This record gives sequence, C-alpha cells and structure tokens, in this order.
Amino acid sequence: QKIHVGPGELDDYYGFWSGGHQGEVRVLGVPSMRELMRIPVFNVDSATGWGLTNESRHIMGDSAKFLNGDCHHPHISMTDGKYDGKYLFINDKANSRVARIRLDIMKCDKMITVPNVQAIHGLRLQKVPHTKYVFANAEFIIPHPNDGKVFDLQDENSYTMYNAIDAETMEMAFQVIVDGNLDNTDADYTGRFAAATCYNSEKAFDLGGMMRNERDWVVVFDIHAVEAAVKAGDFITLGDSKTPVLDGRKKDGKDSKFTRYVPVPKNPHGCNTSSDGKYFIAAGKLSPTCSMIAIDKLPDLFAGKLADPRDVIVGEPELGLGPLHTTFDGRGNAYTTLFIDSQVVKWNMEEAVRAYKGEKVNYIKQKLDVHYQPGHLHASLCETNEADGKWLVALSKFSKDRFLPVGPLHPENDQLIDISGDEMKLVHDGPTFAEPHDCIMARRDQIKTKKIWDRNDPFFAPTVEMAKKDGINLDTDNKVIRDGNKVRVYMTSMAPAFGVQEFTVKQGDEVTVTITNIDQIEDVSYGFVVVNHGVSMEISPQQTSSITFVADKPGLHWYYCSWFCHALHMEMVGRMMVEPAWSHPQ
Amino acid sequence: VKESKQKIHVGPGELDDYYGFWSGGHQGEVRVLGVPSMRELMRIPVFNVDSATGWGLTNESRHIMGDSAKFLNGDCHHPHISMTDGKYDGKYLFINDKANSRVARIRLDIMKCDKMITVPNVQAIHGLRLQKVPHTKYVFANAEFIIPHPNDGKVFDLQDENSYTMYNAIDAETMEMAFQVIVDGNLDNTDADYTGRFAAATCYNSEKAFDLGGMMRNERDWVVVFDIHAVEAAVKAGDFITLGDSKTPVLDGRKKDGKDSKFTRYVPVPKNPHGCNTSSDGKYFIAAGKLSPTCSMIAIDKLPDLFAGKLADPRDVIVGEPELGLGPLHTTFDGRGNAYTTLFIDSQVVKWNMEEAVRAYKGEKVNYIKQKLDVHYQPGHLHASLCETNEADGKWLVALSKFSKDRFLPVGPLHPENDQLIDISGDEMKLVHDGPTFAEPHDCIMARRDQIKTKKIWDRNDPFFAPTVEMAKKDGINLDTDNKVIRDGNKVRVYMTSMAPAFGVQEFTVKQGDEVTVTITNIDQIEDVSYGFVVVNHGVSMEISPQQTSSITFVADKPGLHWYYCSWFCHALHMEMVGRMMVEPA
Ligand code: CUZ
Ligand code: CUZ
Ligand code: CUA
Ligand code: CUA
Ligand SMILES: [Ca+2]
Ligand SMILES: [Ca+2]
Ligand SMILES: [Cl-]
Ligand SMILES: [Cl-]
Ligand SMILES: [Cl-]
Ligand SMILES: [K+]
Ligand SMILES: [K+]
Ligand code: NA
Ligand code: NA
Repeated sequence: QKIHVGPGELDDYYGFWSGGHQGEVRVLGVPSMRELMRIPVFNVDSATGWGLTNESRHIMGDSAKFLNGDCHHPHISMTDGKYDGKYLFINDKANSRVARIRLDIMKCDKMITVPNVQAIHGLRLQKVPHTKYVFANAEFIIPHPNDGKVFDLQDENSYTMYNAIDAETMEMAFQVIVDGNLDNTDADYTGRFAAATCYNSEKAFDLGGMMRNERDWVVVFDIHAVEAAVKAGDFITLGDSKTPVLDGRKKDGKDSKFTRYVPVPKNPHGCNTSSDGKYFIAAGKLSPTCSMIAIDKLPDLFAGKLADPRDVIVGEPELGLGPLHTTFDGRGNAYTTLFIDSQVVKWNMEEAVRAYKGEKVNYIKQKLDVHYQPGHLHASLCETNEADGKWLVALSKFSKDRFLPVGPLHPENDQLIDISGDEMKLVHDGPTFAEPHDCIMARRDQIKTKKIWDRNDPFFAPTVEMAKKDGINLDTDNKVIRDGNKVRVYMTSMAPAFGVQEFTVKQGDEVTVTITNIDQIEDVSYGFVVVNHGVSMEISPQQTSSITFVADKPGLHWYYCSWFCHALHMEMVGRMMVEPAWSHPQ
Repeated sequence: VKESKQKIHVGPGELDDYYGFWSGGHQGEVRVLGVPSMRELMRIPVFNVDSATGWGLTNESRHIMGDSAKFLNGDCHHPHISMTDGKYDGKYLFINDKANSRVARIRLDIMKCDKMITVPNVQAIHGLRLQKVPHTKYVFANAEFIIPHPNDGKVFDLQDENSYTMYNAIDAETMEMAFQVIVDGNLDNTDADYTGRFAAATCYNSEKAFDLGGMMRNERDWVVVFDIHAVEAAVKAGDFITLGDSKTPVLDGRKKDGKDSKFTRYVPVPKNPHGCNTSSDGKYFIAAGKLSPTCSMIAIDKLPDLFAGKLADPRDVIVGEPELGLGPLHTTFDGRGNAYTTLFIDSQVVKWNMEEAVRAYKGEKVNYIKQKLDVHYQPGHLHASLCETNEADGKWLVALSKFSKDRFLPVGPLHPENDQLIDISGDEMKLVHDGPTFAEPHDCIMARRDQIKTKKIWDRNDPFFAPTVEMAKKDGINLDTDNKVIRDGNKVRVYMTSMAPAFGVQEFTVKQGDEVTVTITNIDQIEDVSYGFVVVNHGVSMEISPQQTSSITFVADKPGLHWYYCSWFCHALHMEMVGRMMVEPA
C-alpha cells in the first residue's frame, strides 16, 4: 500500500477532519495527510468572508453573532449503509449547533441552533434506509424552563435531551428527554434503533458526584416508537419551539416506550456501531473495558422478553486503561483507543463474545503504542457496510517531542496506521492544530465536486432575489442602486478588472457590494477587500457574493482583489469615495 | 558534478530540519511548518479571530490589537525574521496586513503575536522587509495605494499635489513608528542592503493612474532607493513635518521640479517591476520585471556615488538586465552565486548566474541561464533557505504557485495553492513535493532548527499578559493561588487557578446584565497540558497553556444556569472538567 503521494499523484481517499475548538472543517488527502481545503463553519474566515458576507450570515442566522465554535464529530450521509457523498454534518459544542456541509461545493450550506439544550457533543447519522435523521446529543443537564428561578440539576424539570434533526431540511424533527446526560451516539443498520452513552447518571455538577455510580448506561432509543407517537400527536413542546418533545425518562422504575437503559461502566464514552451491524460498542473509559450490546437482542429487550437490561450485553472485554473509542476493519476485528495506556488495541469481537460466556479465549491480538494519549480513531469506511480495512487514523491529544518545538502550545498528533495486514503498522505522524477530535474518510470515488457554481444555487439565492427587487440581472449588470442611506452596488468581475471601478456614497451610508464572478475558467477565484473597513470575501467562478458595511470614514478608500488571479492582479482595484457628513444634511 | 539528492521523508519520531514560517494570506494568520516534511506544526493567529485560543476574543489579544480589534480580517503576504549582522537571530517575526494597513510582530520564543500597529495616514501595507545590518533596527513597510492628505473628503484627485503614498519605517523593538518618507508613484515590494545605509522599493504606478491601462503606460517605472542615514540625519535635526494627528516624522522623498530629494533616488526599471530582492552576497538589489521579461540588477556599491552626484544617469547603477522569460515576479539566492526567479506566465523557476548576467550586460557572449524547471502553476514568490542572510545555504527552495488545477483531489470551486519544495542542493533543481495550502500564502521564510529557541512553558512575568497581572494586582489578587469573585457594581471579575481536571472556581452567581470577566491561570507545570475555557451559548472561548494567565469579558445577558467547560482535552476526566455560571433574572 503506497504511503507517499509524489508530485502529480493524487491521494486515494478524502479525509474530513473536525476543526475542534477552532471551529472549521478540514479536507485532507489520504494517505498523504496534507490539508487540501478548509471549510469554515463556526469560525469567521477572513479569506472567504464566511461570517462577514450576507450569504454566510443568513445561513448562520442569529448565531452569526458568535465568532467561535467547538466541533468534534463529522459524519457523511449514507444510503443503505454506504456513504452517498451528499452531505457532511458536524456538531458545535460551544454554541449548541449542528451544521451541514454540501460536499459538491464544499461549503456549509445549513446551520441550526438546537432549541432548549446546552452543548451539542455526540452526533451521528442514521444509516438505513438512508440518512433521514441526524442524531445529536445535548451533553449538559439544564433547568426547563431555564429562567433563573431554579438552578438544581436534581429538580424534576432539569434534564437534557436527545435530538433528531431532519437531514434534508435541517429543521428539528424531535427531541427525547432522557435521564442522566448524553456523551456520544451511533445508529444501527435497520433504522429502528439509535444509542448513546451517558456519564452523568448521577445528575451531579462536581467531579466526585459524576463518578459515584459504578455503572452509568447506554440509553437505547426505539425510533419507530418515537415516530409513531409524533404522528399520533402524543408529545409536548417546550418554550417557543414547536419541536415535538417525547419523555424518555423512567417514571418510578417503569420504562418509557421510547428508551431502554443498559447499565454500562463507567462514565462510558465512545459509542460505536460495528460495520456488520451486530453491536453497539461502548468504551468504558474509567472501566478498563468496552461493553458490547447485541443489536439483534434489542427488539426482545423492548418487548419485555429479557428479565434484565444487562441481558443485551454479550461482551465486556477487558482491554486496558482508558478505552475511549472503537473502530472496525470489516474483518471481524475492533480497534480501541486506550487513552491512559496510550495505545491502540486490536481485538476480535466474536472471540471477546466467547470469553464473556467463559470459554477462555485470548481476543486481544496486538497493542500498538501511539504518541500520545489517543482520543478517537477511525478506520476507512468503518461507519458503513463497506468497511475496507485499509487505513486507521488515531487522533492523539499530546504530541510532546514528536515534532519540532513551537512554544507552550503543541500540535495534536493524528497518526496514520496501516491495518491492511494482520499487524498494525504506524506509518505517519500528522501534526494538527486545535485538536481535531474525530475524522471521517471516504473513497475518492465517493465524493463528486463541482468546479463552477450553478447560478441558481440556494447558497446565494436570497441575494439573487434582492437583486431582482432592484431590477438587476447579476450576470451582466454593473450598477449602483441608491435607496435612502443604503447603497447597493452590483458588479460583474473578470480579471483583471472589477465591473464597477469607483462609486461615491455619503458618510454613514450602509453599503452592500454584490459581485458575480463571470469567469468560466476553473480555479480563477476573485476576492474583494475594502481597505481599513474590515471587509473581505471570496467570489469563485459563477458565484455571486455580497457584503454589507458602513462607510463611516470620509475620503477616498481603496478596494482590491485579494485572490491572485492574473499577472495584472496587483492592478485589479477600485475606489469608494465617501463625501463628508458636514457636506450632507444633519 | 554534485547532484541534488537530499532526503525528503521525515518518518515517525524523526524531526524536521528547518522551520518554515508561512504567511496566511487572505486568512490572516501565520503558519509554522516543518521542512522538508512540509507539515503544518502550529497556527499563530494575527489578524484573524481564532476560536481555539481566543485570539481576538481575550482581553490580552484585544489589548495588543488596539482599536483594530474591531476588524475580523487581515491579508498577509510577507513574513520576515529579525537579523543581527546579516544572520537570523530568532527573536521576532514581522508580517504585513494589506487589508487594514497594519504591521504585526510575533515573538518566536512563544510563537504568539505580541505587538501590532496600524500604520498612520496610509492605505494597504503590502511590501515588507527588515533591516539586516547591524541588526533589524527598522521594519520597512510599503503602503501601496496613493491617497489624499488630508483624506477628509474634500479632495479625491490622485493627481493632486497632496495625494501620495509613503514608505514606512517602524522601530522593530518598540513597534512604534520611526519615520515615513513621501514618494512619487506607488510602492510594491522592498528590501534592505547589508550595511544599514540603503533600502529600495519597486514602484509600479509611476504614472499615478487609477485605471489598469493608465498604470501600465510608462515604458519604465523605477526602484526608489532610500538613503536611510540621510533620513535619520534629518529626523535627528528636526527637519521634518507631521501629518494629521500622528507624531510620526514625515520626510519628503519626492522629486521637486526635477530636483532630487536628499532621501531618495529613482532608478528607472521596466516595467511595473514587482519583486525587490537583495542578493545574499550584498552586491545587488534585484528587481523582477513582471511586464518586462527581465530582471534589473542595481549595484549596491554604486549607490554612494549615485547619492553623491558622481553618476551622470541613475541608470548607471544598473549593472545587469538578464532576459529570463515571461512574467518575472520574484528572485531568491542559493549563496553559490546563482539567482532563482519565478516566471509567472511561462510557469517556471529559472536558475541563473548573477556575475555572468553582469558580464553579458557589458556585451560578453555568455549564457547565464542554467536551468528552467516547470512548476504547477503560475508561481509568485519563491524562497531559498536562509536566502535573506549572508548564510544562504543553497539547500531548499519553495515556489508558491497560485493555480493548483489538477495537482490535488478536487475540493469544489475553490482550489488550494500549490507550494512546491525543490531540492537545490546540487547542480540541478529537482521538484520533490507539492504542498497544498489554504488562502494563498504569498511568501514564506525558512530558518534552521538551531536558529529558533522556544519556551516550553510560560514565564509568569511574560509581557504578553502583564496588563492582566496589573488588573489582578489592583484587585489584590495573587493569580498563582487565588480563587475569588470580585463584585464591582454590575461588573464581576472571577479569578481562578486551574489544574486538571478541575477549574479552581467551579460555580459563580451573577445578575442578568452583569459584565463578567473570567481570568484563568494554568498552574500545571507539565509541558503540553493546555486547558481551555468555553461558556456555552455566549460566544466565549480561550486557551490557557501551562503557567499562562488568560482573561475574557462577556455580558451575562441570559438568565438561568449556563455551563462552562474546558475545551482542551487535558486529562482522562476532561469531559467532567466543567463549571456553572448562575444568572439571576430581573
Ligand atoms: Cu468530543 S469526544 Cu471522545 Cu468525540 Cu473528542
Ligand atoms: Cu503581496 S505580492 Cu508577489 Cu508578495 Cu504575494
Ligand atoms: Cu483579481 Cu487577483
Ligand atoms: Cu481541562 Cu480537558
Ligand atoms: Ca457517572
Ligand atoms: Ca507603471
Ligand atoms: Cl463515538
Ligand atoms: Cl520581493
Ligand atoms: Cl550550482
Ligand atoms: K493537545
Ligand atoms: K489560488
Ligand atoms: Na438554519
Ligand atoms: Na500597538
């Protein structure tokens, strides 16, 4: 298996890295591990103008006021248990959002603030029959309502909820109140069941209390029961949100019909569905084990045919210190990160199941040292029934001496490991910024991207509607529209000239500049920057972009094209002239 | 015969040989790479807002940024490392912001931006380079765009006698303005000699036009040479004016009715010249011809005669004008007597011998061109290791090309730049690595591993957060031990230590509308154990590395219980390293 990609060779897989608390998504080439693109999501990107342009702020909605995010879990939409390459979704733990990236244009095209929750952490996608729902965990217990009258996590109205977002429309589908809290989550290969780990069964706020119980649980959701109750109208709503809310809590030891709670030690973390669909596998973290939930025993569990919820556990292998996450090679082996032991341990799932029944068998196959303290890990296509067992990425949290010193703040170390053979082989150390937690890989042939924007793309359709209200045809017009103290400039662009090279406004006017790149040549992107006004954005071929700013400074103010586009790039400029307020009324 | 056969692979547990400091381009940051692996080791926020570390949100960063903290964007091009005696001394990195007219300084011991200045009375800081000898006393910065003085909206004519741009000198150590020199025309790139007396800058708009054709009209623009000693003499003697409300000494470097200033000479050079590069032997300022398929070589040792009036014609300091190819933009040096120039149109790097080009200029029939190497595609800057020092070592060359086209996996309409590593250690340039990068780094700079010395943990007296230490002192707080909430009207100042896995203050209560400052001191002494702080749904995020104090201010505008958490995976109990802010209503 080739590990080095030379000049003119292409990578075999795409990798989509979370940006961690930096807030973007990063597109890597695998196995070269080089970053091919950055996709801004919750960060403000000076380069493309994401967070500054009207198109991006419209997508972000009211949350456009935040300049930060904290993202952990990117996942690719699926059809029948295989990636279909349409969308990537990812969480924001810092401001409680889910974002959708359209994989044809590699941009964030939708974003939602999950109502009535704090901190979206775990996120995974329904597999079968396709990604109808995005499942998302709200991690922190809060009062409901959270109006500052009650603060006690022990109140009967303090809780967190499990969230289902409609993948296609990116609106809330439903929420399920749970006991405890929620950490990570995954879904089965039938569409009936999802599952989530919980570490705060104690509903405590301090360290000791959160560690009190020897077992917390994996909570299992019967999605068929939730849907049926939603169609029957058997639900409530919270606050101002119309989102159907179902109660998945136990009431006096009686299970709800939407959930079952399977006791699992201890403050368990990762929750990973095996690629053969047999198991939800929960990483024990404080317990040196993983717990294997047999998915084909879940119907019986939900029909009362099992005396004890532990009866769906068919394995609990002892692996090592600090198990956090598990992935799959498609050959019947599972790979689990041991954070404290700083290793990846490869183990055979059916043999672990044998050992649970007593048939003493050594299910552990290999322990590979990693550098150092691994969190998530990801084997190529591991979330699909096409898991190909070629590559494994272990994403470690301390790099220490593995890279040149760069000051007190160190990079992370995401290590590429060959798993095509029987022995795991460490091949490459990839330093990364801001702590990617998880990543997802896809074959090169599973992703199909556009090289030119479509002119009706919804990303900027609101801007086209604006232009229409002004009588503008964006493909041809270079016009300055005046409207009271608003000025709407529309121009085309074709290197090395802006279609409008100067315009005049009044001091204090609110200026919107809308630019359509009418070039057809791939890779010929233009930019637009207004000097000393904090204005910057990208316009790629056939895209329309716009940005609004206040002309608060009189005098002559240059704008220029930021994207090197032509030998005469330095000369693709224009001038905004701002007439002073003392020469205009008031 | 010596062949180019340097190793390019840096396997797990091996370390790179050189640091690379990349401009972040339109994205606004500085990036630290390892060479020859070309992996990004660290991101240093400068003009961007970084969600991960909180640069742009924290009080320490907004203090350094000053009033320009209101801007969320920057546009970088030219990173340069301070020198002593014509060799890198590893103290500081400087870089420009073309979008909002700033210069920033990065301290290479902590790899943080520690000072920032908005250059007064100019628009668009583009070209930037450092004094070399006797050390980097001055940062030289080009303001690209001609503007009226005053720019108060009375006069817009760029042909007005008070419309001009200025060459800028910043005190490298204080990061205060040293002086400004008014020039004719505009300014593109700049470099400095090896004595400290001279600096030079290309100018592409000798015609002071606003339109593309207008600024290409002159057969020749020029490189303007500055007699820095003479400027210093005038400043020391008080022979200067000031502009507007800036106390910066302003000297007039324009021609006056054909009469030369004492501070400048204009050397005619074809045509819209771009790069301005000092050869590592100190003999030449080399201007890349852009529209002219040439470079022009100015003999620095003829400049004293030029300013003394001994030379008949300013063209007499031109000692070579080799013809290289279409679209010369920039030049670098191997320390062996060869120059290497990017050919933007021909899409090549051309290697040529400077002394042979000088002899050809006299009429000798000698081919100074050694090799043309195809690059992919349209190169702008290029950089050979240690090229800006008298230690130029002739080992590595990076060419930073603006169109990557098919050299990487497609990632949608926006493509990465292609920064290509080229082995120049031998007689033949050899292309060895294609490096995709985001947002158009324009230029980069390499330093030997042993030229950079970094801190492993913060010093408690570090100037970076000295203002915060001063605030704490006013509140009577010992930041190394104290965990306290100070109430001051509707202001609340929380001070806490932190030690994984617990915040030193795990809950506090405020009134709705209070302005909350949270100051956190990481008292861990273990390298790499960084902590974070995020307030859920409040747009609040920051890094606290070992022995650092960081602080951030936000208004508690939402009643209820609001969780905060450590964003930096730091401990097996990371998930449980949390606290609660309780906000009382009404
Ligand atoms: Cu957010 S947690 Cu193991 Cu996923 Cu990193
Ligand atoms: Cu700003 S220009 Cu050839 Cu330096 Cu990139
Ligand atoms: Cu348009 Cu560069
Ligand atoms: Cu503190 Cu993770
Ligand atoms: Ca627990
Ligand atoms: Ca010109
Ligand atoms: Cl997981
Ligand atoms: Cl240059
Ligand atoms: Cl040579
Ligand atoms: K880390
Ligand atoms: K580009
Ligand atoms: Na939305
Ligand atoms: Na300053």
